[PDB]
Amino acid sequence: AKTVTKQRVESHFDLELRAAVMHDILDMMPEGIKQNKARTILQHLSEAWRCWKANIPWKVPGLPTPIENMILRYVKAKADWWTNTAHYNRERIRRGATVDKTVCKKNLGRLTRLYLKAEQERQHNYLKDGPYITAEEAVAVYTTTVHWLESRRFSPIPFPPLSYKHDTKLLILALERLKEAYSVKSRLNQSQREELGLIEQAYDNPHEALSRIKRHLLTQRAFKEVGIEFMDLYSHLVPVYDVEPLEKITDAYLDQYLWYEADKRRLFPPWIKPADTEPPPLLVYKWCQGINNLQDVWETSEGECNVMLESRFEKMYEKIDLTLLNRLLRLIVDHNIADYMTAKNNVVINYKDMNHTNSYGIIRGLQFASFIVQYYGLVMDLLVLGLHRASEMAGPPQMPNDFLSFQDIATEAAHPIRLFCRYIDRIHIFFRFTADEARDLIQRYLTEHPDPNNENIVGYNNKKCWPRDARMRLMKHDVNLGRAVFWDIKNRLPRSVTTV
Amino acid sequence: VWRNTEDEILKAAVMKYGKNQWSRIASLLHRKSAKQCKARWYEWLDPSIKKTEWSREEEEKLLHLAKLMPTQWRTIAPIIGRTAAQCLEHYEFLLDKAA
Amino acid sequence: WKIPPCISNWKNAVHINENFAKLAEALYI
Amino acid sequence: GGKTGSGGVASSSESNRDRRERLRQLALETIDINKDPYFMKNHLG
Amino acid sequence: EVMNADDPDLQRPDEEAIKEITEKT
Amino acid sequence: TMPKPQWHPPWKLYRVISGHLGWVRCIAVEPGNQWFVTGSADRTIKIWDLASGKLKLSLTGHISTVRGVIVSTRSPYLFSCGEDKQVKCWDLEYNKVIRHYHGHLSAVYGLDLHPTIDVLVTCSRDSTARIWDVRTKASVHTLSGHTNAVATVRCQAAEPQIITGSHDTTIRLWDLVAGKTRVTLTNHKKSVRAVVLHPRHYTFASGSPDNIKQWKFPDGSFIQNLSGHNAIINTLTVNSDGVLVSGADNGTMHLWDWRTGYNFQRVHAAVQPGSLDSESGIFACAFDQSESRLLTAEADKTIKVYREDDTATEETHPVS
Amino acid sequence: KNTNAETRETLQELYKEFKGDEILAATMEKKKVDKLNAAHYSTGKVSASFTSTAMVPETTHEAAAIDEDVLRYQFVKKKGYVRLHTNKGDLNLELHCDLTPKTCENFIRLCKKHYYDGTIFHRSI
Amino acid sequence: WDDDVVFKNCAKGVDDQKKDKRFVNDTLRSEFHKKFMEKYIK
Amino acid sequence: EVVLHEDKKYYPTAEEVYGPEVETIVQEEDTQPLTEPIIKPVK
Ligand SMILES: [Mg+2]
Repeated sequence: AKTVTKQRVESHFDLELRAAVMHDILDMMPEGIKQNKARTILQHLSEAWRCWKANIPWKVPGLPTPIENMILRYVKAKADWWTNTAHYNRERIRRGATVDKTVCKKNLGRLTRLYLKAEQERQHNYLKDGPYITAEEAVAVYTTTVHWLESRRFSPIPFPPLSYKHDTKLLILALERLKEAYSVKSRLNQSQREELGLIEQAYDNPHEALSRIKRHLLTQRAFKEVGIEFMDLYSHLVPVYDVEPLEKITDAYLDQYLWYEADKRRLFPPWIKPADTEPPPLLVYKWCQGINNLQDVWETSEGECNVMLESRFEKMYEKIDLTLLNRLLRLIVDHNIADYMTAKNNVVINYKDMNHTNSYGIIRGLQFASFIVQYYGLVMDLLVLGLHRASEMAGPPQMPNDFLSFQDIATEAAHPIRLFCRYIDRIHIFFRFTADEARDLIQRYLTEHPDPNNENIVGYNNKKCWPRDARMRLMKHDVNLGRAVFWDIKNRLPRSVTTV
Repeated sequence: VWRNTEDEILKAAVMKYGKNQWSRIASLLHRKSAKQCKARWYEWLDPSIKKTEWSREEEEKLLHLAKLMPTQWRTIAPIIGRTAAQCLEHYEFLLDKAA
Repeated sequence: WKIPPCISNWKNAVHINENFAKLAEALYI
Repeated sequence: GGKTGSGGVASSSESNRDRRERLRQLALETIDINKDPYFMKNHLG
Repeated sequence: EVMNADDPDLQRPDEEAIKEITEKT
Repeated sequence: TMPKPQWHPPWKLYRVISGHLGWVRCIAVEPGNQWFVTGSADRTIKIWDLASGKLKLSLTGHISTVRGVIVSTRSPYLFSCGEDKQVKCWDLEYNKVIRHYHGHLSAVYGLDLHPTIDVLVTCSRDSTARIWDVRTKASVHTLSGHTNAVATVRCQAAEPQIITGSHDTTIRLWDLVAGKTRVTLTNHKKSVRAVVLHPRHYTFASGSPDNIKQWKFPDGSFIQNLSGHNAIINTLTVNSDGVLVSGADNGTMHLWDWRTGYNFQRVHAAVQPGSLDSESGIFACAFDQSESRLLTAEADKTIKVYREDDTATEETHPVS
Repeated sequence: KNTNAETRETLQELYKEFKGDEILAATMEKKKVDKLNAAHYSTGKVSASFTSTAMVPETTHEAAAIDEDVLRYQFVKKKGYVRLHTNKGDLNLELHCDLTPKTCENFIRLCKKHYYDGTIFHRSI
Repeated sequence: WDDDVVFKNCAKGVDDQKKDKRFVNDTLRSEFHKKFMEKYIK
Repeated sequence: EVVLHEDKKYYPTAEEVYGPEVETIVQEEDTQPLTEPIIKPVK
């Protein structure tokens, strides 16, 4: 009579599941009279579980409905057990209770499967319930972008010529990037050694590479499957993508080229900020003294108020639409590159036996994902800011401004949004309101979210790390201006594009 | 590339092992990985794939789709029933015969 | 009450909405 | 993890010889599975 | 029988007897 | 054939409670009738208020499915038994386990309390049943004699004091002191998973996929067959007034007349929203202490509370 | 939204010239089963939609549709009787169309087509 | 100001959508799972 | 008329699968912190 301890928990669960299955159907729903082939009904139970785990529609052509009711009941039981265990161990791993090395690995595996089940469903739902960007939203976004670019007198990056001067510089930069990964050269393996060979030979003969690259950019529109796996940060999981090395070379080259040309023609205005000019702590410094240098930013004599709001975009990389994205990219690149990028995002994604096609979101492990994300992000900064304010911040195309500068004090003070910074998908805005602007805002907000019992104070979050002398004080007007500013910024974004 | 000889050895391997054990099938071939064995089976060798000529129903489909979802061939393809490489080459084909 | 034999997938030992059309055409226009 | 008392791992020559033997048994199998009258192995293998 | 044949025939044993069995056991 | 049955009103669903995260396999009402307790396959034990169905409390001790719960009338104790082979004794003044009974070799399937003495009986899948003295953690007796998993055990004060029904289709009436079989009843054709004792009629019934049967004590002689519920029957439950509830595993429940064997109602309920009709099932029943309402514990994670219809009459719902 | 000229005019031309579509309409019937043709197993919709997320959830089992000609055959249990008028006279024909329903059906149906009139027995040993 | 903005109020009758109170007996389509997944994956 | 994925309700609602008469309670996390005994002792 040995106990069931911690190492026998899963084996015991199955010992008992299959004892119960045997009892239940194979001798209370019999008339398998000679032998009820119980050893084969249990094989169907095992295959039903593997098909659940892999997300494959299980279907046994001629198999009685009582037996299928049994099998389905017991596989739903096992599914519930498996998933609840995943939930529980993830909470222990996140807060720090386990130090077991087998549990971290079983949990990463379980959450990888659960995520790919959910993502398969998201893609099928997209194709069935249609595109979520309506038609008027898509046309307004498209037309607004066109207006922006046309007023900045941007000229589109052309497809990279063969007799191009810098092609070799951009190719050597691409390959040095790809080589940094294998800087160490461990055991690595067959695929990593394939990649090292391809980089080494494109070093040996650069013009044959360049020729192959530009071929791909011209002709290729159906690619191989990428693999996926997760990096465990113990508090959240990060997805990691695995692209085949020939395509990796083409993408690295195109990545470098796009960024070179985009910055040479100034596609990105100065608020889009992982900028090459300053590290992030010098960014923080520049923000702080940008605030301090606004005009009369500290004076509250006549009832002004300054709000600083900061948020995210909550699912940008995941709701990017590849048809609207094709067309917004063609506004910017040559149509061959536009089609390469968009057809590169639509591939098969594979984990051990689960494969699905990506038709909705964007793959972030493609080498030109930085450019796509920052471009889409710029479209959304135009939605949030408006063409007029965004153009006052960006300054005239002949004499731009820099990170937080205006050409004059009048055009600085002509609006409540005084500073704006967008790091890849985090948004920091600094507002400065007069008494009447703050009053109109709070009316237009209370009108449409009536609060009689003064509940506006409850949900707020101030920082629990400063002293009590130093966090926010929750005075009714302050918490209402906070939520009014936020409720206003969150209406400028179509809910099907992104949210806040 | 792939040769008739590799292809027939693949067909035989798959028909013995089944379509999830690509690693032993890849052990059976020289100069071939499981990634590549799998890709070949699901691109060309699978007897579900059809290599016929396009019914003009299939081609009016191809054209309508390839306009509604431009550049999205792995998504277009199953909606008409051939692989993405076939759809794509035959689509360029109609385009240039029409140009 | 007869059970198929178990031949395995592991063991040896498309819908499209019709607003995709509306969206694509609106973008062409 | 490993286990003691083992020999090593086979070198390329032994691995390739075993591959060829496996490929031979494969083809004898499928030749039977197709009940092929028309195939023979001569005295040079 | 399939009936309510004899209700005192069915009636339960009584407190004295069940308490003697209770203490003996 | 016999006298005509007494008129029995119908019963109607009036409450549904959903908070469990795995099949609810057992249910039991407190003797003072203010709360009830369910044990489930998510390994918790939940204490709910019987008036408003509110979740009073939830106890997480077990390692696998909780398969039997019972609450003690002569103490503030609660006995639970599960598939981790372990029987626990929870103390309801601290809400903590205070004792653990060791000895079974496979899953415990269900348990009973002796109404006068301080003993506990548990049946299991190693085809045996055991008598535990409440305070001494070691089985005073291991009743053996069954050849397959013992599915049910009931225990009474009169003689015989222990009736076990198992999966070799047999029923066995045991003497507690000698710990030996006095009778084997073998009329059943398939496994016996439910037996019940009439509260004041020296009779007891035993349910099986063929038919419920009725037998007479203390010898176990056949009385009358009760046929019609063609389903794996998981529960039998009897009312002070001769209502007998037979709840099966394909989800259907049948109410009968204890005396004349007349099936007077059939309930066929509806599964919870997110569930497949393949997961409708009834795992336990229980009348409350007033015997006013009837609680069901289902394989779709719900508790369903039924009540009796006041707006019926014999002319409205006549007796066949 | 009448955000600007190109949006307003685009949307006008779209809503006017646009009528519903055909191919994806087709892509985005199930023969209802009666008490006679309800088989003992099911379609597989519930099992498949349960173990896969990339289908729409159906939670109620449907009986399949057993068959046709086979469903006929387990009713065709009595004999066939045919007189062949050949050059030699009448040929009297009893057929256990119960235990050979495929072949008996075939012969009978080409005989009813009169596909057999004029056919000559090519051979005799 | 507020002229040059494209989308007026996108949230008029957004009044709390009672799934946060439903109970769906399906492990992968429940609110707990959707919140778990959205919190822990990236 | 379009339902962003996160909304997407399958599974008809409890009220409509059961009826207006039956009352449906959904009890997740409880009242009564564990320290508070069900049975209360004598003193
Ligand atoms: Mg070892």
